[PDB]
Amino acid sequence: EVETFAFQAEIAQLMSLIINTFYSNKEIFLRELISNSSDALDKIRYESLTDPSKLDSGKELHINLIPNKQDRTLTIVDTGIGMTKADLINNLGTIAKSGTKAFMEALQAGADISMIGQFGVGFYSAYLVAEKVTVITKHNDDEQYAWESSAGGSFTVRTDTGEPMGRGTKVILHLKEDQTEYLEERRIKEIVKKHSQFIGYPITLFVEK
Ligand SMILES: COc1ccc(Cl)cc1NC(N)=S
Repeated sequence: EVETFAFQAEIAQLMSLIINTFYSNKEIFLRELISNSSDALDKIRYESLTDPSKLDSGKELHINLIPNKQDRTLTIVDTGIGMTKADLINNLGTIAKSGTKAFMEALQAGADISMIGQFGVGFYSAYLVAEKVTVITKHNDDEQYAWESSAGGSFTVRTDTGEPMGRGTKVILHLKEDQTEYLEERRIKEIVKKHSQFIGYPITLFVEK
């Protein structure tokens, strides 16, 4: 059972800008997604200090980067706090509305796309390199969900029947045809070393068979 939702007009406008603006420094998408993963891991770690049972869904706190050339996907997996259905539909969109407004004002003032993360909407930098983004997520207080959007103003949410994740978030980037450099081990290593060297969780770059 698949539910389809309209983005708020402001978020749709942000995604069109990210997809249509000429901007060569696309590699920042990975810094933004790793930063999001790190924040989600910080959140479950802090919550576990006062409620250790919050880690019953998994004690390991880590980030995995998984390229797949056959499917042309780059997957960023974290075992962070995860997202509820309400997060996916309502709460994140509310935060993203004000962040988008601010980011658009800054861009017109002369900022560039690489400061997107300062405005809380760095997730959408995924559309610099992905034609479709799928997000599988599991929060301790909710079911496992799959969120998906190819932009165009709408996204879907369904209950996920895939492999149970325990807790956390999987961002699956279905890469644009001309962005397959981000499936290359040496390219991902280069980007992580440049932008994410001090993230406080182990980042494992999987290699391909
Ligand atoms: C996975 O969904 C999101 C991820 C990041 C942000 Cl900032 C917002 C959303 N959601 C919306 N409904 S706009």
